[PDB]
Amino acid sequence: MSFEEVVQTLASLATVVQQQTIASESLEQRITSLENGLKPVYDMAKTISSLNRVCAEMVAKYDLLLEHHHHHH
Amino acid sequence: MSFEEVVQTLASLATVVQQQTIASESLEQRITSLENGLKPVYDMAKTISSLNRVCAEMVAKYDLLLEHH
Amino acid sequence: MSFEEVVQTLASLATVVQQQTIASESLEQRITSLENGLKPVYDMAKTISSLNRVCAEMVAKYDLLLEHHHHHH
Amino acid sequence: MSFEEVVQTLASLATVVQQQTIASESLEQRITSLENGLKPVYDMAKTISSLNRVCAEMVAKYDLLLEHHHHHH
Amino acid sequence: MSFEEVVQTLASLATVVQQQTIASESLEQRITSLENGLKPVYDMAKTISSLNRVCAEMVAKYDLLLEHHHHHH
Amino acid sequence: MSFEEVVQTLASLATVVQQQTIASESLEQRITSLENGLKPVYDMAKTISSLNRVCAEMVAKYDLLLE
Repeated sequence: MSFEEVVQTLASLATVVQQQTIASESLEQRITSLENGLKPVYDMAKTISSLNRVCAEMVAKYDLLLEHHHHHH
Repeated sequence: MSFEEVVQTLASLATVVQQQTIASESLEQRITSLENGLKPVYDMAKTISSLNRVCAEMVAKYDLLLEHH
Repeated sequence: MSFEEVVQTLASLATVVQQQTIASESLEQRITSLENGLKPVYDMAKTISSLNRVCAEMVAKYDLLLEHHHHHH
Repeated sequence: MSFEEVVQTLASLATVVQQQTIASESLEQRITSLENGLKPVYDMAKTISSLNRVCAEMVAKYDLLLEHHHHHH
Repeated sequence: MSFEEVVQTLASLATVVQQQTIASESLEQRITSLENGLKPVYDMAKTISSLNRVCAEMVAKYDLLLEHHHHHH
Repeated sequence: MSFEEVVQTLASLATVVQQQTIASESLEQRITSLENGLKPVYDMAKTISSLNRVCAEMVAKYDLLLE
């Protein structure tokens, strides 16, 4: 290798390593964003329990008809 | 108040009573069909206890893994 | 078995039969109304069965999220 | 027809008419029960409104993922 | 550039590159974790759409019960 | 560091940099794939507006029929 090629190559490598850094950080931003977007979905449990209680309440309104069904079917 | 009139009234009244039997039987069958339509009510009601169970299990798991850990 | 007896009993029956026509028209109106009214009621019970299935589906899918939190946190 | 056969007839019609009154009262009880069974379902509005709130709460958990979607595609 | 300046730049470039590797391995791990976590999250979004349709169906069926009330009461 | 060691180091780093460009295109595509998965979420969210409205209309109608 000539000293010229060592210099050109080292200069071309630095321009790439520079671009990789900018690309990384940007990627890291999108990753963090997605991670953070996921977090609130862990608290779905409470809303699912509310859905269950709504379901149970809807069913309960049919108690009298269900009793009629038990006697006539 | 003629005997003739009483006989004719009885026969006419008999027809009317038969007409009422027919009409009443149709009303019965209409109510029966309405009662037959309670089936989805029964099928609906049958699903709630299983749902209450899987939800209770979810709540426990959420409690253990997220409320504390 | 007197003629006055036959006539009075026939007049009695006549009015009872007339009464029943009236009672039957009333039940017929009430049945028509129930046919109209119970149609959406029964239809809704079908939608409530769907709601219950969708709720259980939510629960099972959210369970996978819980397994992820257990497995990755 | 004879006077004998009138009492025969008149008596026989009273049994049918009597029987019809019983069948009709039995039917009236079934109608009443179905009418009473329908009533509680009128109150489903409040519960459907609760379901709507649940739906909106569930959607709201995805606000941050949805923000990410907006900025990226 | 002199020879001593080429070695300055090289040892300086190696340190960002060795850092970048460690950073990218960490980013890789975080994306892998997201790939697992977002599976049930996206899946639940589909169930929530179903839920929303079910709610709209409940409202439309119940509307007919409200129409029944309006006409018969 | 001799001239030879500077050359060997350069080629050593050139290889490491090559593998990092490759890995970054990979990590880029995985993220982009996850992001495309946000459509079902966008689709879910666009429906809530209509749903609130028809429910509000139902509630109002119910209240009117009570009054």
